[PDB]
Amino acid sequence: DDLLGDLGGTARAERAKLVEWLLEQGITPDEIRATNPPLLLATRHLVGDDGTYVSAREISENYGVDLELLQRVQRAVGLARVDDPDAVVHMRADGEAAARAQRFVELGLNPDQVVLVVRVLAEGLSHAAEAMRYTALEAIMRPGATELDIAKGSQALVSQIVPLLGPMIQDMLFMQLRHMMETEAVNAGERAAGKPLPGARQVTVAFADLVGFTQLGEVVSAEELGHLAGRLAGLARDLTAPPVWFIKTIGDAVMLVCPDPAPLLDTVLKLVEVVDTDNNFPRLRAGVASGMAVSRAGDWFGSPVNVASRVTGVARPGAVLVADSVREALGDAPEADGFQWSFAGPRRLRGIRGDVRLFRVRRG
Amino acid sequence: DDLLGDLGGTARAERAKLVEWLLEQGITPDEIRATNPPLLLATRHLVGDDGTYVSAREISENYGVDLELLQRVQRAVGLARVDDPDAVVHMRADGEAAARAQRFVELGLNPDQVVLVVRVLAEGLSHAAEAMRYTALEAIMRPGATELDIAKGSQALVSQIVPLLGPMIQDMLFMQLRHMMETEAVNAGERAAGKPLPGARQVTVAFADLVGFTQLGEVVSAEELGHLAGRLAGLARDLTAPPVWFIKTIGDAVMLVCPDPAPLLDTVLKLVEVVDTDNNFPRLRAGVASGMAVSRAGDWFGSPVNVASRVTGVARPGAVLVADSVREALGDAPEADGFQWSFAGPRRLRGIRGDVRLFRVRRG
Repeated sequence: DDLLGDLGGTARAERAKLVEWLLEQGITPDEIRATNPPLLLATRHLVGDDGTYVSAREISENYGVDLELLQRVQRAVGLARVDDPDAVVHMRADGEAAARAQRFVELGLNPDQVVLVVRVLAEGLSHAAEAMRYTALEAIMRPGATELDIAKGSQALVSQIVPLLGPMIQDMLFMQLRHMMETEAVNAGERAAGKPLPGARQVTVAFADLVGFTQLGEVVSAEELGHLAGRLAGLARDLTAPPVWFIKTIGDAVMLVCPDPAPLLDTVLKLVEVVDTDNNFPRLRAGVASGMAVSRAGDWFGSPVNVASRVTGVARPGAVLVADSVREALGDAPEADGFQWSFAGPRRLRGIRGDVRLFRVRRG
Repeated sequence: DDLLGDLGGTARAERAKLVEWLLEQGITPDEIRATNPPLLLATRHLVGDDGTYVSAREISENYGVDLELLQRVQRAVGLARVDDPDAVVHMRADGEAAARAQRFVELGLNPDQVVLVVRVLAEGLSHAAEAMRYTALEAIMRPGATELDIAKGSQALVSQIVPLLGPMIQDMLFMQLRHMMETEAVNAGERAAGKPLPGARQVTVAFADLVGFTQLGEVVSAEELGHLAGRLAGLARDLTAPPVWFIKTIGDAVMLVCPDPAPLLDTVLKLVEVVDTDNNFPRLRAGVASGMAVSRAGDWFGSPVNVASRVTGVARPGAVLVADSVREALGDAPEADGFQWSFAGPRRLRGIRGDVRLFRVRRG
């Protein structure tokens, strides 16, 4: 029509049949032109978008929130930064969602702490929106498919799993909320001081990372490499069980941290030994350190972390390598231990004044 | 009573008065002993926990999910790994939450893709449960406070902001869902192939990182350092606005990635120049590279990322440093540009066969 321009052949053929199927689904000829590819414009009117887009300012008149606060959550959301209130860009449903921030401040909450939740939430949730957008497609897309084939199948699917998400995620938050766990605690020293966070806790932190990964991907493909690292991520994610925390991955490397060494110390040991079995991986090295560190919403800072990070840089393939920090964090093992300490020699790290008495560890 | 053992003085005094205030709030003498500190046992019966804990197996009889699938979401949740079904450890409300996974598989979804959402969700949500647990405390805790003072104030507060969360987060998911954005797209090549994910996209990726950070914390405290990095994190988080993505921080460093260089290229430039103003920071170096990379739920893999990472290792303080990859990703600037290219010389990276023609860039 007045729309499907530059495209040629079967590419052009299909988009036509699809496009008509959309003007039926109540999608404006602009709306299509307003997004490319336009397949899931069908499926987008299912999760909110009504076609009505609204102005930053008037989200305020309508719903009843302060403009300056609204504006700073709209930016904290992780998204479509406009500066100017009067514009009519923002889509209506994203307004009503951002207007929900006011009642929280109104109830006595720091508008800056309130913005932190609004942010951290919308980053951890965008990362889920990836796993969801894609989980849907494994179940629709087989090769050889027309644009309309996907839309139709998607369209039907989402519109069945959609009512499931609202209640599902709430339950998921409260679960994570009521179990918000063990060193979250603020004891007397931190409670008398009137500190709302916790401060530095004494912990062992460890990193395990795949050897040569960085010119592995200069040979293997991005998706190969990507998937490869992803395997190890989930490989680690299920040898770790409370009391140890799998805190994050940093692409190729994995960072785990727990209060006392044994649990962590063994979990790293087990994992590097597992990887030494499985032959898709190049083998792991791990570095371990112990000391004073503070947790700030999923990341750890402190000097254990800097020196575990540096130790793994120097670890050999196969080897779990260990700072003296953790040799003593264990201290006088109560009765038996089950580790094999094998003094590695003092090694002068980079960034560290003094040098570190390092230690190889093995199982059994 | 039969409870407040080892404690001495005003430490012991307060816990008593508190504890009594709890047996009133319908908290069992075991329940208290079952968690220490026990302040928020009050506040925990507000977000789910009824006092009834249930068995892994019978979550199945009751709610109607398969045991093996249940078990693998209970482990994917990020939490309390039991192996044995018959045990009565799991608390009831965490059952009903995990039982919600079945209807999703039942609707035609990969039980393994379903587990990925269940995981990614409960990691990004635990990270929010931190910002929430703490946001509450800024608003309660002042110094000089008794255990009962916090409980009482918390208890009242949560029980007001609790009905707000259910509806608030749903709206937050759909917002992130309906806006699930631009290179998420799978075009013809990736759609004909029948690939549910997207594959390697051509992008510029950049890292900016604070100089000397690693023996900064060998002098300054964990919480100082931690906060310091956190400042820069949010400092970056608001100079970045679509079309560029602030993907993650790795403690001290920040990683941002966008399809075309200019936006990213300038955002890094602006930020390192801002930091060069503010005097709490040591100054930034940034590294930038361009090429083929795949996004796998919030992380990027590919060789741009490996070589941007390596370039920043070699960048000087103040300097945004740049690979040839991006010199051309820009290519024939359409009309004007606004950057100052200042060839840095070829530098042999670590992990990279060949060496890279590097390039300093400045504003104006």
